[PDB]
Amino acid sequence: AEPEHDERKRLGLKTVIILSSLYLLSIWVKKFKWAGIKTRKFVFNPPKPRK
Amino acid sequence: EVTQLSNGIVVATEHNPSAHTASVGVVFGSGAANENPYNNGVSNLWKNIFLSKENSAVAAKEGLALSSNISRDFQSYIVSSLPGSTDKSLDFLNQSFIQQKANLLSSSNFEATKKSVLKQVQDFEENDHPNRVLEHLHSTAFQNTPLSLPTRGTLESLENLVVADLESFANNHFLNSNAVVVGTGNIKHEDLVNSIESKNLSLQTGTKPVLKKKAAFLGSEVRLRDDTLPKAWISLAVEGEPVNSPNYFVAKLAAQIFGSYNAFEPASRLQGIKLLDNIQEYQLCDNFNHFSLSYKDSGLWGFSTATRNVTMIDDLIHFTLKQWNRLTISVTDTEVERAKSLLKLQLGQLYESGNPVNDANLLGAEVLIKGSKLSLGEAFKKIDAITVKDVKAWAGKRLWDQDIAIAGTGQIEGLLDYMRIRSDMSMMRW
Repeated sequence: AEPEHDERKRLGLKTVIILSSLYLLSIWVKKFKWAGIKTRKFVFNPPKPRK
Repeated sequence: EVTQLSNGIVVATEHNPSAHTASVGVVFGSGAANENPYNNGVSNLWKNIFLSKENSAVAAKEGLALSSNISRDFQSYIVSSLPGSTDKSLDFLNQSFIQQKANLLSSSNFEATKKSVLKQVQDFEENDHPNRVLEHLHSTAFQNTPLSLPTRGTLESLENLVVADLESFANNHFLNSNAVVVGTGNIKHEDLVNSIESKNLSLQTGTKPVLKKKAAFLGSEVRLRDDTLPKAWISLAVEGEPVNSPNYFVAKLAAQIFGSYNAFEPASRLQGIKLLDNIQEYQLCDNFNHFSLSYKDSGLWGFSTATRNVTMIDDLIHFTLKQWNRLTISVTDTEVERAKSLLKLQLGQLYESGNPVNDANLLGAEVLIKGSKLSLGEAFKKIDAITVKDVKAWAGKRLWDQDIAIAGTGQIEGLLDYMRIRSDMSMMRW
């Protein structure tokens, strides 16, 4: 019923290791590029009502 | 000729027989970088005290004109007069600024000067956009380091000062080892030295405070958005060269390559600047200019721009940064040849103008760092020696894939995020 049994399970190990480290590397790159917005700081000083 | 003697205080003089005026001044090696965030603005207050009504009146009665200049690295106090009365300026400078400071620091005078300076700084912070944008660019580039303190002083800190802060600063920084006595115009070096020697003209002992932290550059941005203004003002820069760097003149020439542009003057639309080929079609900007500013510890190389096209800001920034990218890889010889003569004329007017006050400020600020003044002729040969390889070598180091500093105000909603601008510093096709 499954003559592809052995090759499927060894191509899977190759795909999982490649994809699991790609998935982790993407989190570092996502955080590196989002680093300028994560720590962005706002301040509020009410403008004068003269105008 | 420029003549400098270390006898007494360091005395520098540049003689010009043609001039009909003479300037005598004192330049101090302290500036707005020598103060802290709690007494920020003490230098400006000292300047406005020297320029107060009573001091200026007593000066102008004798026929003298007073100038004061505050910067990052020096403070200049200049007395200008006719050539025959150059000795009187030294007497006024001794009697007023140096020997006694009790009269200038009275209660009423201090309160009036403080209220005038507060009004000036308040007007500046709201109604002068291109210059306060550059001030915020400095404040964000060198944050938590001495060079980022604004020269005029903040509104909040200027209130807390009292006369005690002023006298403390005068005790700490107005010293013989920190001062240069400068003479410009129709005066002779020998006469100036003799006139100083006749009086004492001793300032103080020495040993000014040494700063614990040296200025550093941080890639950062500040956005002060205001939708009630008609334009957007933007200043962008990278780290440049300090004074006494081997690449100082290469920096000024690379700045001169792109130059300045005004959309409403007919002539400046025909300049050999290739950048205009991208700007002119859609009227992206009203004006821009390029700068290479140098200080004792670091510098700034970049541009500043103003525009009413609030929907096409990113195109302007993109095209400008692509013109900057061209420097590293494909600068051409004709560009450098035009830049040499444009720079020589640019430097020529700066150092050879009629007004001696500019010469006095430049000579005093120069001898306080170099120890001597470079001549006009020797300046040209270094300018003429610049080649394409030197420009490429400098640009590959100072602006290729480097951090930037940005400061903008107005309708800056069209101004994209930091990273999108930061990625424009490389081509990715090379």
